[PDB]
Amino acid sequence: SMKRVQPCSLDPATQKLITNIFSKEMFKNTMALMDLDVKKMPLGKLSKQQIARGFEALEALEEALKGPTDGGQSLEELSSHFYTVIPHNFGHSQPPPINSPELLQAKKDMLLVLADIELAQALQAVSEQEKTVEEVPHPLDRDYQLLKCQLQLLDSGAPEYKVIQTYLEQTGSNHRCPTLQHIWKVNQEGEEDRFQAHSKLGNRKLLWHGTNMAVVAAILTSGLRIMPHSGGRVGKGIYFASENSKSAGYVIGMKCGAHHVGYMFLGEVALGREHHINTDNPSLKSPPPGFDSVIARGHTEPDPTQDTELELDGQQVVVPQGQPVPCPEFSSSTFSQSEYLIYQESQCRLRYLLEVH
Ligand SMILES: C[C@H](NC(=O)CCc1nc2ccccc2c(=O)[nH]1)c1ccccc1
Repeated sequence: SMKRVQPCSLDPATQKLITNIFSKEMFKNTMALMDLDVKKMPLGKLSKQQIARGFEALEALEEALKGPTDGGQSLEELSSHFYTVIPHNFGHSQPPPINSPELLQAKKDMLLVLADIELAQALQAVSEQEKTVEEVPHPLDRDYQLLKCQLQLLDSGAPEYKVIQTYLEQTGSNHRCPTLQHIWKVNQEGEEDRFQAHSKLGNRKLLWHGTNMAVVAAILTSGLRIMPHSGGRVGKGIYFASENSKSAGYVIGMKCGAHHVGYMFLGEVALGREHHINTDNPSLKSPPPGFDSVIARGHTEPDPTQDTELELDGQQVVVPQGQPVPCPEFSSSTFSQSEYLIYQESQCRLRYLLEVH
């Protein structure tokens, strides 16, 4: 017989969030923005095997880019294999050869996003328990439940609301700052325990992490992650910024009606003893011995004299509130704005999610 659909328990803002982060249109938009052939790679067809085969093909390119010339297959031939595994669309012209470190990392990053899209699809698979029960949750409750992540919408007068708003406003773009729509407190439990393990580290800061909308569901289910092919200017870690405007550059939003909707995280990061750098080092896989984080220091930093603190689970967590000011020691840094790196997933726990227009 027909199953009852129970009424949705979620507030309107949370329903919109849930709709957005599981939206098939959103996921396909994201694949189009990454030059993927959505006709050849429908969401239902995405598989862990294909994604692994994709990374294998990129691993062969990487070896060709580094270690020869030694009689291996040409970059063209190796590129062609990759494009067979992971179909791309360049207006049905031939896709281009993956013949630089930059392009190799860009393709690795594309596959990391695609892997989180596939995660979201796999998460939504209907269980046998669900086929047998005679009543089902509203689809949005079901999707929310799949995250195994508590989201609590804040209002204006929550203790931390003004602190968060100030952090956004003071360190966001001066001319056209993202407009704050909603903040949710994020409690992904089973993040709590591994995070407790760094309770000794006094130097905690609440930092920005901007992402593709297509990876928000994955992050809510599993936290911020370091994957085998993660990389960037400061190597294989989790990247954060103290300046919203830096992180905002990584937000991939979506046009909805007359607005552009984007999501940004704030994580509590146990930075411990910081190692400061002033030139790019893509080879890093941990801080130097004796250090707990690497901070690629920018020409500017939110003015430290305006820092405040929030008390999160009884630990003081620094929250910048100042506009960015120059840091003379780092005026010649290769970095305009700071990038904060950790190399263990346990050193971050998600605290807030912001919707910005
Ligand atoms: C490729 C994508 N990476 C990101 O979402 C990180 C984006 C990001 N990079 C930064 C770099 C320097 C400073 C700040 C940031 C940031 O806020 N986000 C990814 C990484 C792993 C799994 C799924 C997706």
